Formats: sequence, C-alpha cells, structure tokens
Amino acid sequence: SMRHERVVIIKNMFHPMDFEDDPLVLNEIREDLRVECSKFGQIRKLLLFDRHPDGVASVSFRDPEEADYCIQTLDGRWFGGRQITAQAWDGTTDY
Amino acid sequence: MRHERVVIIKNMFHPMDFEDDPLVLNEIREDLRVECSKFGQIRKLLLFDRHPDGVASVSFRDPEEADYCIQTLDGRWFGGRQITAQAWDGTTDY
Amino acid sequence: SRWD
Repeated sequence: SMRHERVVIIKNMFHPMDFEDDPLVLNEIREDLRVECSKFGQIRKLLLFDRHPDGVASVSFRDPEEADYCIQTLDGRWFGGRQITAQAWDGTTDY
Repeated sequence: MRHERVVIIKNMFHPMDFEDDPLVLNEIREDLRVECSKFGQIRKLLLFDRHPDGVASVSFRDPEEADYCIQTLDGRWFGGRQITAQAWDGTTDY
Repeated sequence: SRWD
C-alpha cells in the first residue's frame, strides 16, 4: 500500500498442522523460502507465522524493486495443493 | 493376457484439500478429465476423495491410450504436487 | 488449471 513498500506478505504457504507431526518441517519450509527469495534481493528480515491458519510469511527486502520482483515471481505459484499469494504489506496488519 | 485400460494416478490431492471448499473436488475432477482427454476417449473417471494417497482412476477405451497417458503423466506436476501414474493391478479397490 |  505504501508507495515504496519493501515488505512482501506471502500467504497459503503452509497450514499449522503441517508442523504437528514433524518438527523439522518448519525449518525446511523456512529455508526453502529464504533460498528462493534471496534470488530476488537482499533479505533484511524473514518471518514465518507458523501458527497463523492462513500460512503467512513476511519477507522484508532492502529495495522496493526487490519486493516488486518477489511478488511478480511468487504470486499465483502452486505449492502443495494451494496457490500462494504474494502482495505488498499494507503497513498495518499484524499476523 | 491383460490389455489394461485403467490408469491409477496418485499424489494428485489430499483429502484435506476439500474440507474448506466443497467445489474443489469437482474442479479438480474436471481438470483431470480435460488433461486425460488429450490421450484418448475416457470411459470412466473416479476420484477417491477420502484416500490419503490422493488416488484417481482413469479408464480409457483402448489400451494404447492408457499406455500413452501413463508415459506422459507419471512424474508430472499437478497443483504443486508430483503425481505418479501406473497401470491398475486389476484387483485393488481404492 | 493446476497442470504443470
């Protein structure tokens, strides 16, 4: 929503039950995401909201073009049954 | 001498895919009909929506169409899942 | 469509 927003919100990337019966899956998913997103730009912060029912992650980049690139590439990508969405953070919603 | 016409596809879905949205099962069934119709005439199409392995069966009019469907679909990607496709054993009920 |  901000003119030069650097924070990307990714949704539908997991369900919290994915982590119930194997505690290694969370770290695998987190680094899978870090590996993919570091092709797009310098990551300043990466967060998985591992109990959010909507499967939310946020990736903060150094430059707005990096967030724009990430969004373009990831949004609508299929992943374990769901289309993930990727959008600029509105600058207010918590997860 | 069995000329098997039935293809068994696995890992095409998970039953939890359907629990939130009651339209997804028919959506993916029809998506499978469209793709499989590229290989030949379909006689019968079944999705076993409670099976944890994500199993569907596709029965073709001719064994050559089943063979071609198996060659093309095994290892392909459907909704972000890699599927397997193989000849039915003729005895297992999913 | 979810294909490929």
